[PDB]
Amino acid sequence: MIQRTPKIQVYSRHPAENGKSNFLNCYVSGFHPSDIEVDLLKNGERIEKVEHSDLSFSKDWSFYLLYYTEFTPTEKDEYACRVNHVTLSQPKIVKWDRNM
Repeated sequence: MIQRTPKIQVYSRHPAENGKSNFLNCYVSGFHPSDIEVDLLKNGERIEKVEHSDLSFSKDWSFYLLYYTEFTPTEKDEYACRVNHVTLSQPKIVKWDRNM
């Protein structure tokens, strides 16, 4: 058996073909086993509509998830990624740095 804690990155991107749109991304990387729970949060509340959830693996024991959706941030709103995994005794919450 092998288990690996995910690395978690939270960041925003504008698609270059449509630069006015903005996407909030979580990249949850290098984890094993593949069982996982991942949410985007807005002011502590789970975002129910997340448009994209893309899972892949490299080696048979390394999984990668890109979880992202369109959003319109304002400076009053706080966003975060919340991940649960067997390697994490408590849910891990990674705040979005608004300059990233």
